This record gives sequence, structure tokens and C-alpha cells, in this order.
Amino acid sequence: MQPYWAAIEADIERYLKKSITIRPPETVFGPMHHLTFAAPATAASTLCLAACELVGGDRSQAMAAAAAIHLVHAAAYVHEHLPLTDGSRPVSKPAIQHKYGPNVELLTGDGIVPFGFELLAGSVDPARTDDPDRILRVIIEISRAGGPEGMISGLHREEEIVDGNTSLDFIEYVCKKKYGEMHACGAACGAILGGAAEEEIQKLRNFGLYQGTLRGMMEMKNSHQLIDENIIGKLKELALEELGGFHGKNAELMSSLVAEPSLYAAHHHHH
Amino acid sequence: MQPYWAAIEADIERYLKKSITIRPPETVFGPMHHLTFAAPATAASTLCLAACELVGGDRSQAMAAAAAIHLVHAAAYVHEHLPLTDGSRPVSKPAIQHKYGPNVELLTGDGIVPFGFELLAGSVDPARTDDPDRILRVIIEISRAGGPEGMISGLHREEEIVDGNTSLDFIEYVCKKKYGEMHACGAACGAILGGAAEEEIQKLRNFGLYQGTLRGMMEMKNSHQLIDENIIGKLKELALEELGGFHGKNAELMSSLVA
Amino acid sequence: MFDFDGYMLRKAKSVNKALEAAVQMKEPLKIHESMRYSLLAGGKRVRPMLCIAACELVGGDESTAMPAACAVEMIHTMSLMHDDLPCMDNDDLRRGKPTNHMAFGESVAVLAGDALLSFAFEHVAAATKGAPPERIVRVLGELAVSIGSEGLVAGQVVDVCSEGMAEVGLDHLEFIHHHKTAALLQGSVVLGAILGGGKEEEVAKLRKFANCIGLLFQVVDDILDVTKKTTYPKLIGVEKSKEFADRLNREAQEQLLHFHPHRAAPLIALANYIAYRDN
Amino acid sequence: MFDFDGYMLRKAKSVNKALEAAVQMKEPLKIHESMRYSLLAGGKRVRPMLCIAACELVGGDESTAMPAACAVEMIHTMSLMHDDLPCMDNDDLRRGKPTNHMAFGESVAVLAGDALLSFAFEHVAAATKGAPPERIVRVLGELAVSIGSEGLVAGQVVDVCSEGMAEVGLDHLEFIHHHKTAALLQGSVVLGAILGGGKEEEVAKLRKFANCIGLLFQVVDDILDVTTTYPKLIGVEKSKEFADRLNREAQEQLLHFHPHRAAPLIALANYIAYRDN
Ligand SMILES: C=C(C)CCOP(=O)(O)OP(=O)(O)O
Ligand SMILES: C=C(C)CCOP(=O)(O)OP(=O)(O)O
Repeated sequence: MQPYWAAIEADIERYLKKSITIRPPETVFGPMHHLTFAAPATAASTLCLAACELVGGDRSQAMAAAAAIHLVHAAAYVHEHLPLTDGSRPVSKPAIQHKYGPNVELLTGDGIVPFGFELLAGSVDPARTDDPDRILRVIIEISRAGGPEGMISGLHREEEIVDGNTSLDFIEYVCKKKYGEMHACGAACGAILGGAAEEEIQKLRNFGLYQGTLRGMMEMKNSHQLIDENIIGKLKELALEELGGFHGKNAELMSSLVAEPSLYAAHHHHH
Repeated sequence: MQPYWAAIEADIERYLKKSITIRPPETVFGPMHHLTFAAPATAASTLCLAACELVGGDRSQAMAAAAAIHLVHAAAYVHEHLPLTDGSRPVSKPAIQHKYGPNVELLTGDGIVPFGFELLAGSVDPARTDDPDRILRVIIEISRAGGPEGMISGLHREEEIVDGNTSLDFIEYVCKKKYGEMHACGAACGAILGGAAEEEIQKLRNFGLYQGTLRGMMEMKNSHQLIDENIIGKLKELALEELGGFHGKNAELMSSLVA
Repeated sequence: MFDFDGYMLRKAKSVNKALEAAVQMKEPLKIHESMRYSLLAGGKRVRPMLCIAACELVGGDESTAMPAACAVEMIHTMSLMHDDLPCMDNDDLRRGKPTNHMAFGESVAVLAGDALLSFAFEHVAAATKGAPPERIVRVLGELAVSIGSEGLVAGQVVDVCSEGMAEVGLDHLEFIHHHKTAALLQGSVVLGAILGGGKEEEVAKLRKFANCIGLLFQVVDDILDVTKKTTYPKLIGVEKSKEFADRLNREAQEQLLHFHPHRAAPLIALANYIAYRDN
Repeated sequence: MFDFDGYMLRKAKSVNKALEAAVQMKEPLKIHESMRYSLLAGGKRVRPMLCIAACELVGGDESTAMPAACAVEMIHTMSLMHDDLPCMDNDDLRRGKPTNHMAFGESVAVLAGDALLSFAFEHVAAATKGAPPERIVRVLGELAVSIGSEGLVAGQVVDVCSEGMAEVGLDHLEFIHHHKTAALLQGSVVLGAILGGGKEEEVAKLRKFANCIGLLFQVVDDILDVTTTYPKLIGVEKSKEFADRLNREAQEQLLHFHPHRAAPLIALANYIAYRDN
């Protein structure tokens, strides 16, 4: 990935590591620490820091929200990979490694989500006027996006997907719900925390939506080969369009997420 | 009350008949007419007229909208009982009788729905200045209620119901989509065409939404003997709760629809 | 005009982008999936083009017409979805892909089609901007007449209630084509023309133009079949069919004579393309 | 006199009405059906009642407490759905009917559980009217802490990762029972007290009271199971007595307040002490 985005990501990693200090009882915080970092990195989290600085803010104010977003996603990740006994869900061809048993996994996920709200709630700065309102609003966004009409609808509909037999339209919808809403939530939240106004918030949200959707598509093109560059072109266009109107240094970076910048390393390979 | 409701169905029937004339070519109009009337009446159309009067308007001002609602309902009724040849829709317990074959029924359903909108667009009286906005508005309401996130959703989800094995929560939901959305539409349109203000429209809209869900909840009562009055009751309460504010026969002439 | 293909392509492209945005996948998913499967499958998008062309013809702009353009294509799409069904044509393919009911079952295909029909009125009704309410209602009225018992559907019924006889005269065959084809093309041009702000005299011209090109299509299709089950060649032979076709084309263009030539150019070329295509 | 039985029916009646309204059926239908199947399955609504009583006790009203009151019932509900799973207690029945996963499959029970947990935060955050934003935020943080790894969840995990011990003293069994249940009960009282505009000292008093009934609820639970926990260690001939002490000290904290206002909480305390189901 690009230099800017790996560094934001590392910031979030260091913040999460500082907030989740493995202490007694270790059968509790050990699994909580391991699973937070065992989950894949999500741009919905970095997109939060990014959009905040993009609208004037200091990524630092968007930090609690970025951590919470990663945390809501990590709990979801763990639950999705839970070994289930009744075979109520296709055991996703892609099985992952499991350091701890199901009971510990289930439970920790259950403990990870509230933790994201704890960091948020507790990040309120008294010497800040609108803090309680933005933080309140961000908590509504995150809990909606991690909720039944959000991430959960995507996880649920994901189970009906059948190996190269499901349409691109259906998969795009599953990715929009599973990834899109969280990315949208992340851009939206960082805008909010960064002081933005409503029109920007609505465009960064729309951007997040398209980008997240596009990213989920990329992550499934390795499980259902068919990803016509038409879909990608589609989401890519939709995203950049939303981005229009943010001119600047930082704005340059944002658009990079969606569309990679011209690099010699990518031409040197193919040559 | 029975006569007031009765004259309403009659007024709508006499209007449909004055509007759908069997004529050349009989192969088209013969089944259009037969199917417009072989389809049971729906209270959604009744509720539309009663709501227009409720707010002060003349019954004729809502007559086209009520015929439209009947036609959309009629078209859906026809399409839902089509003999499919691939087992994709379980056949209705009381498999209805078909006079014309599947192809004529399919096409005719496609011909009747637009007939509704033709009636509405055609009912604009150029001498009445508020007509275009209200008709337009009502065309949006009906097409939405009969669309994919309204009735078609209920119709679609209904095929998931396994007799004596689906929860009341799920069944009520199907009725809300399949019948509630349309009754909500009929009352909302009726209030709109009568000149009602936003608050009364919303109230009547919500009443119809609850009332139609209850009503459809009753049709199904045969398939699943579990007519738990608690759900039946919960609905009436939410409903009558919406009539409160309108006080008078209002919270009354309407309740007759819950008897 | 120069580059009629280029003009058809840009127009199909705007339409495709607008169709995609109008009908998103959403709950319930099989219903919307099925809608999209047939709506976004490609196609020449002739009806949407006729609609936009007519609007522009009389000074309007594409954006005002776009919802209606999409609407007529929605109708067209659902008529084909219902048409491929086992009780109808019973086709298994369409563009080298399974027909709609082969993919989602007959039940969904019926409903998904009823949803496109419904949504067409909804979209025009709610999304049309830059035209007064009496004008939107009036085009909702036109759309309705062009697809009902005196239009699209009349054409389909009469055709299914006639594939079992032979005494099909010129008059009967014209009813089927005027209704199963021309009707919706007249819908398209009238919708555009009204939204564009056209006078009744202009709407009527465009009305004849459409009626001529729609009949022109079926006639040239018949000619071509014979070249490389009542048809025009069986009823009046290929020679007179070609003469009928030149006359249809000549009459369509006559209708466009008073509009600005540059704005008429697309429609005229469309007429010639219909009259002389090799396939 | 204080008619505790009538008071509860009315609170429960009011709470059930708000839960049914807050979780409607909508797409995806199965996820919402599952949420509703366990949320509205009937139950005593002790947590939502503790919440509402604490808010009322300090000066506020029901309406302000209701969203949080439903939120703690939602987390309580997902907690049981998750605990009933095969990888946990593996229960087939609960409240007289088949457990959630039995009715819907494990995937849905897990998902629907996660939905109730998220939506509990959405609800309090967005539907709480009658308290400024920073008060609400604070309530969310209090709820987070009480159900987190320093709370309900912590208790549960220290309980499963020691489901084959033998040296369980009165400090190991104090933690589990102070967390795997006490925590959410405790948190219910706090949200209410803060939402009603309680002053710090009042919130401090109710938190302590909260602690006692919290443990009391746990202890009393172990007694209803058997008729490794308190029963085992000191045996009912002091286990039923321990509960008696807790209730007392619980009610002793309530002395901070006018006896007329505290009657409901004194009542809910006794009911937590002398309940049969
Ligand atoms: C003549 C009728 C009634 C339908 C087919 O027309 P088209 O040949 O325009 O097909 P498409 O390109 O739109 O797919
Ligand atoms: C979390 C634990 C250990 C027990 C449940 O408490 P309840 O006894 O309050 O259960 P319900 O009444 O809600 O059904």
C-alpha cells in the first residue's frame, strides 16, 4: 500500500496497543488483545483519520473513532469465522487459523464492541465546545453501521453466496453492506469530528460507500473470479465524482485510495 | 354501519364499468373487463373514498384514485394466481378458476395497471388549479405502493410462508407489505385529493397502514389458526391512536373498518 | 448527419448510467436482481434515444427527459421479460444468456416485470425536474395509453389470439405492428416532445413520425427475412413492401421539415437507418 | 403501603410496549425475527425496571430512562442468546421455548445477538430525549464499561476458562458473580441515576447499592439453579444467609434517600431476593 496510508494505519495500531494493555486476568485481556490484532486492517478505520484531516481537523481527534471502527469490524470478523456446529452456514471455503476456542472467540467479540464505545465516550474533551455532539453523532453512525441494517445484513446475505454461481449484482450488494456502509461511516465520522459541514460529510460518506464497496469486491475477486473491470470502473468513477470539490495536498491523497497514482514500479513490472 | 360502506363499493363499481367498455377488439377488452371485476374488492379503494369525504372533499374528487387502486390490486390478484409451469410459486389452497388462459391473464394484468394511471391523468379537470399537484402526488403514492418495495415485496415474501410453521411476526410483516402499504396509500391519497393538510394526511396514512395490516391479517386467519387477539389488538391500538387528534366521527366513521 | 453510430452510442451510454442508478440492488434482493438482469443487459436503447431526441428537438434538454427515457426502456424491458415466459414465447435464451425466468423462476420474473411497469410511472412522476405538474401528469397519461389496451398490450393480446389462424389480412397485421411496436415508440417521442415544451402541432408531427418509423421497422424486417406466419411479402409481395417502406420513410421525414435541421438530423438518420439496414 | 406487585406489572407492561416498538420486523427479516423472538419472549424486565426506578428516584421520568432501559434489556437478551449456544451452555430451551439457535440456526442467533448489542447503543444515543448530549455520552460510556472486559463479558470468560477448577475461593467466585451478571445489573442502576440528573453523591450511593443487589442477584441465581458457586462453598445454611446480608446492606444504602421515594428500589431489591423464577 501507499506510504501515507500505511502510516495512518500504524498510528491506529499504536493507539489500539496503548488502549489494550494485556493485564490480569489474562484469560480475559489476552484473547481480547490477540483478536483485536488478528483481524484484517480495514480502510474504514484509516478513512476516518484521513477524512478528518482532509476537512481541517487533526487526525488526533478522529483517533478514538478510528479505533472503535476497527474494533467493531474485528468483533465482526471473529464472529463470522466462528466454528459453528449445526452447519447453519456454509463453512466459507476460506477457513482461517484459530488460536482460541469458539467460546472464547464469541465472548471476546462480544467484549470488543462495547470497548470501542468506551474509547469514544471517554475521549470527550471538556475544553471543547461541540465535543459531546460530534461524539454522540459518531456513536450513532458506528452503532448503525455495525448494526442489523448495516454490517450484519451483509454478513447475513453473504451466506447465500454460492461459488461462481452468484451474480456480480448480488455480490456487489453483499460488499456494499459488509464493507461499504462501514467505510461510508468512517469517512462520514472523520468529516464530522474534523468539523466539516453537512455537504462535505455527505460526499465523504458517499465516497466511503463506493470505495468500501469497491474494496470488498477486490477482496472477493480471489474467491469468485469474474470481477469485470466494468464494475470496478463503475465504483471507481462513482467515488472520484463524490470526491470532486476538495482540491489540495491532502485531497490528492484521498483520491489515491480509490485510484492508485502513476508509479514507475507498476510499469517496470509489466515491462 | 353497512349502507355507507356498501354505496361506496357500488359507486366505485359503477365508475369502473362506465370506464371499461367491452368493445373492438373483444379479445383485449373482453378479459380486461372480466378480470377487473372477477377480482375481489379491496378496502384500500374504499378507504380512499371515505378518507376524502372525511376531510371535507367530494367523493368524485377521489374516484379516479380509488379505481386505480382497485385496478393495481386487481392486476396483482390476477398475476398471483397464474398457473406457473416450474413450481416457483406454491399454488393457492383454493386454486381459483381461470376463464382465459395464462398468456391472456398475464398480458391483461399488464394492461390494467396502466389503465389506472390513464384514469388518474385523465381525471385532471383543467378548470381546477389544484388538480395537477394532487393527481401527480397520488400517482407517486399508488405506483410506490404497488411497486417493488410495497405490495410486490409482500407478494414475494408471502411464498416463504409455510402453512402452520411461520411465526406471526413474519406473517404480520407480509400483510403489512401486501395489504397495509396499499391501505395506507388509499387513505393518504383520499386525504390528499380532499385537500387535507400534511398532519391529517400522515395520520390517515398511518391509520390505513395499521388497518390494512389487520385486515389482511384476517384473510390469512384460515391458513394459520392462531388468530392471537393480542396482535389483532395491538394493531387497533396503534391505529385508533392515529385518529386521535381528528376527534369526532373521524375517530369513529373509520373505526367501523375494524369491526 | 456525421457519425449516427457515435450519436446512438453516447446516448445509450447516458441511458445506461441513469438506468443503473435508478434501479439499485436492494431488499428484497431477488426481485431487484431480476429487474436489473434484464434492464441492464445491454440493448440499442432506441426508445430512450427517441425520447431524448424529441425533447432536444423542440428545445428541451436531456436531463428533463431522462426519467421518461428510462421509463419507456423499463416498460420495453418488462414486456420482453413477460414475453419470454413459458405461457408466451417460452424462450430459454436472450443475448446468449438464460431468459429471466430461467434464471430466477417464473414467479420472480412475473413480479420483477410488474415492478418495472410500476416503477416506470413512479420514476417519471417523482424524478422529472424542470417541467410543471400538469405537464408531468399529461406525459404519465400518454405513457399509460401507449402501453395499455390501446397500445403495447392490445398488440400482444391480439397477436397471441391470432397465432392459431391464417386469414390474417393487411389490416390485422398492421394492428399488431402498430400496437406491439409503434405504440411504445410514439410514447417515447411524445413524452420527450411534451417535456421539451413542444406545441401540440409539433407533438402531432412527432406522433406521425413515430407511427411511420414503427411500421417501417416491421416492414423492413419482413423484406430482409425473405432476402437473406403472415408477413408483408406474403400479403403484397417484396416489391410493394419496399415501396411501402420508402413511403413510410419519406413520410416520417416530411414530419421533421419545419424543425431546425441540426436538431432533426438524428431522427432523420435513425429513419434512414431503419429503412436501409442490411440485417 | 406500597403495592410492589402492581408497580412491576405496570413497569414491565410499559417496558414490553417500548421493546416491541423499538425492534420491528424489517429486512433482513430472519435477523429481525430472531432479535424479536428472544427479546420479546417474556421475562421479568428487572434490569429495565432498575434503570427506570433509579432515574425516577433522583427526580427524572420514565420517558428519559426508557431508551436506556430497553438497551440494557437488549444487551441482557443477546447475552442469553449467546450463552445458550452449543459452544457455551448449549441449551435447547429457555422461557419454556426452544432456544434462539434451535429456532433459527447458530449463524442467525449469533448475528441477531450482535444486532441487539449494537442497536442497544444506537437506541440510547439517538432516542434519549430529556438529557443533554454529554450526559448521554457519559451514560454510553457507563454502559460500555459495565458490559465490557471489565464487566459482564469479563465475568463470563473468567467462568468458561475455569470450568474445571477446584481452588475456587471467595475472591475467584466473587469476581465471576460480580461480573457475569452483577455488572449489567449494576450498570442498569447507574444509567438511570445519571439520566435522571442525579448528583454525584447519589450516583455513588446507587452504584454501591447496585453492587449489593448485583451480587445478590448472582447468589440468588445459584440457589434457583440447585432447587462451583456459593451453594457449593459455604452451603445453603449460610448461602441463603449471605443473600440475606446483601439485601440488608443494599437497603441500607437506600437510606441516603427519602423512604417514600426509595420504596420501588427497596421493592425491586426484595423481589431480587425472594423471587422463584
Ligand atoms: C420490436 C419490439 C416490440 C421489440 C424489440 O426491439 P429491439 O430490437 O429494440 O431490441 P433491443 O435492442 O432494445 O434489445
Ligand atoms: C445473566 C444470568 C446469569 C441470568 C439471567 O437473569 P434473568 O433471571 O434476569 O433472566 P430473565 O428473567 O430476563 O429471562
